[PDB]
Amino acid sequence: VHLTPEEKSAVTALWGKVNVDEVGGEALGRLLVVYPWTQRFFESFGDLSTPDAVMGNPKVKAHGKKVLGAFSDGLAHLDNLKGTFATLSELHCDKLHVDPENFRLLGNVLVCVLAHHFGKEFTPPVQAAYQKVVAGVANALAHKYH
Amino acid sequence: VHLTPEEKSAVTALWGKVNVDEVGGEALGRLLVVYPWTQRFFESFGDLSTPDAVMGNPKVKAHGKKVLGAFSDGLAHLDNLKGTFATLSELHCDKLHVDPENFRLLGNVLVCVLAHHFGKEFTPPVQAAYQKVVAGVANALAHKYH
Amino acid sequence: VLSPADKTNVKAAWGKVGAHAGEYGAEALERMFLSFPTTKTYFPHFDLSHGSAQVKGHGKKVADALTNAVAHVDDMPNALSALSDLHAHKLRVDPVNFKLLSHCLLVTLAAHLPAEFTPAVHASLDKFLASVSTVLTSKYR
Amino acid sequence: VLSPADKTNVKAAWGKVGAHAGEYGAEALERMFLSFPTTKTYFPHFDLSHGSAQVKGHGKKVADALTNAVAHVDDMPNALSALSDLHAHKLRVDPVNFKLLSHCLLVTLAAHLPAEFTPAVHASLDKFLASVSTVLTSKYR
Ligand code: HEM
Ligand code: HEM
Ligand code: HEM
Ligand code: HEM
Repeated sequence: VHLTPEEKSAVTALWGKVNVDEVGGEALGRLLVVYPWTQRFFESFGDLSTPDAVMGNPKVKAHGKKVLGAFSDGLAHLDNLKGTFATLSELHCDKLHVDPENFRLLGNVLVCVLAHHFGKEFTPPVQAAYQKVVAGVANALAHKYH
Repeated sequence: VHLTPEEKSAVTALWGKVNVDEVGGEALGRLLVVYPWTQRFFESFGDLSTPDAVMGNPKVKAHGKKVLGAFSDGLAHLDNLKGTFATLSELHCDKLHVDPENFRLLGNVLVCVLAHHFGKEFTPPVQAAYQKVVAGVANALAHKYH
Repeated sequence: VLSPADKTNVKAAWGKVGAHAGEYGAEALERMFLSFPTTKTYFPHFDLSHGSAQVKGHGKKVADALTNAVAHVDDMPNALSALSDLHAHKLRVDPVNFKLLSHCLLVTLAAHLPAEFTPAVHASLDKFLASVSTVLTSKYR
Repeated sequence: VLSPADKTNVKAAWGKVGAHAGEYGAEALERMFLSFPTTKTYFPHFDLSHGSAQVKGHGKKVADALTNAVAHVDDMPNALSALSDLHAHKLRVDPVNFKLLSHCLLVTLAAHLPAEFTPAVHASLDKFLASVSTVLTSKYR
């Protein structure tokens, strides 16, 4: 991070306009649909074969809440973006072995979804700031491939 | 980093068997040949159009010496791999704006060249350790995109 | 590959984006220029500035070539050729840069088009542009 | 694309790697398994161990499919099809994983083949495998 006083705020102010519990998962939904290999890791999970049966997996809707979960712990703990995440990265990295660029697909699609929902008010200087958090949350979970 | 006592040593011990001044550049050579966009950044430089006229650019041979240069400052300062490089990353990032994955192509091809030259003694547990330095030197120069 | 039905979600998602393709292809340069500052390197001759008439004028161009691809999609090779020599021969764009316009373009269908932008379509648009950039990068490979 | 003369550096660099293609395709699994540990995830049923007869037995397979590609290279689509449904339909390999075998494979031509491994050829092999993985990843796109 850095977020300039003035990025800090376009960001902090879209977010509590944010219905977590149902964004958390339009996002995990959309990730297993657009980027399928990710499915390999959620077979603990259900029918994931036609797009409709994901976006209505009470199970894909549930894990996604956990995950808007920790963008939240980040969207503001932007100061170690690095330590809010040690455990999950220990988790995601040397436990499930998700390759680190599936970390960027996810914050990336999360943005497609921040945009899909707020339309015109996701001006571009306002997206530009989210590619920064995101690229940040992603440099953080990946910090144990070193 | 980390390098386990025992990685540390297969690494430290290929390197001084290493003719820097002429490896530095079989590598920069090979990068502008295999991955051309990189050329965009060395027009301060010469004929770079057929492979022979690069590998014998006294100018591509010269800059490459600078660069085995700083793998050297790294191959052993592996402790901040992060601070030996602040200035160059300031340099490579917010000065020339090289995208960070051209950082991995370069350490990557550097390995193709460590292998081309030492043949059979670049056993695999011995390459495996160089993908680690390398991925390290590359997470370091890129540290200002945050 | 790009199947019978992905070629239908795009023939259709573009169907409705019409009279606008040009305001859109320029809203997406703006977004790539702002978020991934590292692409500015190539438009040194642009006011990568916000009302900028050059970026507005180029949206029209990126958007004109997107459409010839949407039309002619069963054969991008051929139609997109000279944009695939210019981009790769004359200009040398690092190919990681297609991934990113690719993405701002979708953050844009998304923000101007909500009901047609269903998840299945979010996948086809993405499959469509992953193919425009493969064609765009091929004198490369 | 894959030009008149890249299709000649590969027809030839493979020419000389012959009777060995199988020791080589397995020296390169070993190297990908060791260096990028994150690919182990898929061979849970392998001794990703060093003498391992399964990895030795699969080198033969990766190396048998590399060759059908070197032969049939003016049309990979067709020949590599069932390895491009298995890899992408049945197994779901993250496509960033082709980039990396792609690279260990070259650290291997390199280490067993020095005089034929000139810089122009280091580029064609790379162009060749960037095409095997594009074919391998296409039910994807
Ligand atoms: C912003 C990026 C991501 C964040 C913040 C995140 C966060 C989380 C969290 C909080 C959990 C549950 C932790 C707990 O309950 O204790 C989890 C689980 C999981 N995540 Fe991630 N995740 C991210 C990206 C990814 C990606 C790209 C994948 C690749 C498929 C992935 C795969 C998984 C899997 C398989 C689990 C199951 C947990 C387990 O079984 O141990 N995640 N994630
Ligand atoms: C291990 C990765 C790399 C290292 C260690 C490295 C190191 C260096 C060093 C030491 C210099 C000269 C600094 C000085 O003399 O003060 C330099 C210059 C330069 N490097 Fe890098 N480099 C790396 C990767 C790259 C990549 C991927 C590119 C992309 C083309 C690149 C492009 C350049 C350019 C254009 C210059 C010219 C310097 C200038 O004009 O300011 N380098 N590099
Ligand atoms: C969807 C992918 C893209 C498409 C369809 C596309 C299309 C085009 C077209 C049609 C032109 C002008 C055509 C002509 O005048 O003959 C152009 C020019 C250009 N494009 Fe792209 N482009 C794409 C991606 C990119 C990316 C990622 C970059 C990154 C640098 C880029 C940089 C440029 C530049 C620098 C020019 C020339 C600008 C000038 O000097 O006027 N393009 N592009
Ligand atoms: C040069 C690129 C590659 C080629 C040419 C290739 C080729 C093959 C072939 C021919 C088979 C077996 C064919 C058959 O039995 O019908 C196979 C199996 C397999 N490949 Fe690949 N492969 C490549 C890259 C990869 C990568 C990057 C991965 C990463 C996971 C991978 C994972 C697998 C797995 C898991 C199997 C099945 C193993 C088993 O259960 O027996 N392959 N591959």
